Amino acid sequence: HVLDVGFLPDMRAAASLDTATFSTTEMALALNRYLCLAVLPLITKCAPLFAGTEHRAIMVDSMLHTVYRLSRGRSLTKAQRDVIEDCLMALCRYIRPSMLQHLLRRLVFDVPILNEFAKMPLKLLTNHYERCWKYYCLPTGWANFGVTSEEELHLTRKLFWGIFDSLAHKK
Amino acid sequence: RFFAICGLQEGFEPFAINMQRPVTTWFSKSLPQFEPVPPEHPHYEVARM
Amino acid sequence: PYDTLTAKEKARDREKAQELLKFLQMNGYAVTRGLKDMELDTSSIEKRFAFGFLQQLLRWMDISQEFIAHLEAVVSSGRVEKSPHEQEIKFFAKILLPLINQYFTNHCLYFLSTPAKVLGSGGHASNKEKEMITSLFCKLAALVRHRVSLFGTDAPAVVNCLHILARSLDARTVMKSGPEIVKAGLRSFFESASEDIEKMVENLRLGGQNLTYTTVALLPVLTTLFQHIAQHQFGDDVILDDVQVSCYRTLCSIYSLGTTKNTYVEKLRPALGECLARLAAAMPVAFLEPQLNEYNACSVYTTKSPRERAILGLPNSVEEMCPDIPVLDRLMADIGGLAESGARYTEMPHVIEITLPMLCSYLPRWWERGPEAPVTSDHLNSLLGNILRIIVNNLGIDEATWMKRLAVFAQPIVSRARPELLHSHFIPTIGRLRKRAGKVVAEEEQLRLEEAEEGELLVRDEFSVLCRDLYALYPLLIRYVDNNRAHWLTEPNANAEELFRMVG
Repeated sequence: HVLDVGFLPDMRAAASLDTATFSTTEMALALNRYLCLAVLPLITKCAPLFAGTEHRAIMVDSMLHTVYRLSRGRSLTKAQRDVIEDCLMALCRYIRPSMLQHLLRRLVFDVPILNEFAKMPLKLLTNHYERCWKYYCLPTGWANFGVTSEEELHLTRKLFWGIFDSLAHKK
Repeated sequence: RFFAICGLQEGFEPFAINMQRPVTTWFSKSLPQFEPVPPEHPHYEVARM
Repeated sequence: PYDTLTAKEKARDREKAQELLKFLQMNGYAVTRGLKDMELDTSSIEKRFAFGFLQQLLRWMDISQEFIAHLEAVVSSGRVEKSPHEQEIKFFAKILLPLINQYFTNHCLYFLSTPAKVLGSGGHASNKEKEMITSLFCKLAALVRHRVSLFGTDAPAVVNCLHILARSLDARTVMKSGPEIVKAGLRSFFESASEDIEKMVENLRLGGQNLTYTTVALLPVLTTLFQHIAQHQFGDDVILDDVQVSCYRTLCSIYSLGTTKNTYVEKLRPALGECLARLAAAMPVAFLEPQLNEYNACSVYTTKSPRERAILGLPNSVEEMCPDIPVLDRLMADIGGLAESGARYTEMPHVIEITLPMLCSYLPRWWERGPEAPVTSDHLNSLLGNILRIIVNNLGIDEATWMKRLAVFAQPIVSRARPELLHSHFIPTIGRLRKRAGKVVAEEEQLRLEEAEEGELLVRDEFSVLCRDLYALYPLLIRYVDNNRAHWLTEPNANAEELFRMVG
C-alpha cells in the first residue's frame, strides 16, 4: 500500500506553480497521510522506498501550490512521527533532506529539518548504529550553523531556543 | 567456607544436603560426533523423495 | 551528494579511474599537484572532530573578553550607550553556554583517561588536547572576575561550566612538558582569590559587600577541583609547581577566620569548611605533622634547594611557617578535652564547622597510606569515638541542622576495626537514643487516649528532633554493622545481641 502511495505525490505534487487547479490531493492528504501515522511497521528491514520518504520530506518543504498552514500542519507532524519510528537504515536518504538545511542555515522552512536531524540522534546515540561518511560531514553542518545564527542577523530568543543542537557523539 | 556469614540466616538449604552418593556431573565434550539432522532446523532442510 | 552515491555510480567511477590508469602507463603520463607535509597533516591530529573548533571558541571569548572590557567601561560611568556594536557574540555566548555545558558533561571520560590506561570505550586523548584544556581553564579565569553582575543573571550557568571543566583535567602530562605556567596561572588566580578572602576577613574584622564574588563563583569550583585531584589520586602538581605557598597562605588566613566570632560569618563557615576538607586531601604535605618533615621528600624545602626556598622570602623553618597550626597530637587532646566536657551546639564552640572536617579527610590519606601502614591508626579510631561523642552530647537542640553535614563528612572514618568501639560509644548512645525515643512516644501514646489540638502539634517538633538525630547516627553505624557482621556471626558476641534488641 505504501509502495503505491509512494508515487502518488509527483515531485511534491508538482510544487512548481504550473496548474494550481486540482489541489484536491492536498485536501485528501488529511486522510491518506493520517493513516500512515497510526502504525510503525517499517522498522525491521527491506525498505527500498526511500524515494517516497524523500517525496514526503520535499512535500513538507515545498507547498507553493495552494499554501495552507492548517492543511500542511498534518504534514509537519507526519515527518516527525516517521523519523522517531525507524532510522539508521541508510545514509543517502538522510543527507539529501538535510542538504538544504546544511546549505541554508537561516531558511524559515528548515524547522522540519532541524528537529528531525536532532531527535533521531537523540534516540540512537550511535548505539547499534554504524557510522559512515555522513558522520564525517556533520561537524561542517554545525560549524556553519553556529556562525550564521550569530553573525547573520542574530535570531530572536524564541526561534533560536529551538536551535539548541545536541552536537553529541564526539571522537 | 561459607553458608554461615550468609545463607542459613535466610531460609535456604545446600543443594545436595542429603545425598549419600556424590553428585555425578555432565560436561561438554569437544569430540565431533555424527547425529541425525533435527527437524525444523533454521537451515539445511532435507526432504525425502 | 558526493559522499554517498549509489553503487552503480561508484562502480562507474572506479572503472573509469582504472581504465584511465591503464592508458597513462605509456609515454610517462603523470600529473602531480599539491604542496604539503605528511609528517603531521596526514594524520587526524589536524582535526580530531574538535581541534578545528577549540581555538575557534577560545579566540571567540578572546574577542568577547575584549568587547566586555568596553562594556565594563559602559557599566562603570556610562557615556558608551551600552556599546551595542558587537552584541552578536553576546547573544552567541548566551546560546553557546549550554554547548560548553552538555559537551563535557558526558565526554569528560575521554579527556581524563590517559592513553596508557583506557577508561571506557574511547579515552585516548592527545597531549595537545590536554594542554588545550588547561588553556580553557586559564581562559576561564578571565571569563569571570570580581565583576560578576556585568553579564547579568547568567552566574549560575557559567559557574556550572568551570565545575565540569575542573573535572576534565589531567595535571600529570600537562605538567611534564608544554606551557606549565597556565596551571600556575590558575593557582595565581587562586592567589588573587587568596588575596580576596584575606581582604574579606579584614572587612569581617572591621564589621563588606564588595567581595561576594568569591562565595558564589570560585568557592564552589575550588572545592571540586581539589576533590577531582583527590578522587583521581594524582598526587603531585599541587606542590611541585611551587604554588602551595599560596595554599599555605589560605590555610593560615582561613584559620584566622575561625578564631574570630561574629554574626556576619554565618553562611561562610559551611562553604569554607568544605573547601578546607578538599584542600586537606589535595595537599601532599602533612600540614599538622611538622616532625615528619625529615622524611618528607615532597615538602617545599626539598623541592630544588634551600637557596630556592629563601629567595621567595621564606626561612628554612618551612614546617614552622604556619603561625596557628599545632601538632595533631595537641589537636587530638584539644577535641578530647571538649568531648570529655560535653559542650553544647555552635553557641559556645565553633570548632565543629571549621577544622575537624579538615583532618577528617586528611587522616585517611596518611593513616593507612604513609608510615606504619602497608601514622596513628589508633587515633583514627579514637577520633571516630570522639566525633560520635559530640553528637550525643548535643541531643535535644530544637534547631541545629548541622548533624546531617557532620555524618556525611565522617563517612570514610568508619573504616576502623576497633572491636572495643562497639562497647565504648555505639552501645551507650543507642541506648540513650532508645530511652529518648520511648519517652516521647510515651508522652504521645497514652496522652492521646487520656486540648487535643494543643498536644497534637507538641509531638511534631519532638519527633523531628529524633528523626534528625536518628538520621545522624545511623549512617555512622550502617557502614560499621555490615563490616563486622561476618565476624559477629562467626564468633557470637553478647554485646552484638544487645544492639539488635535496642535497634529492634
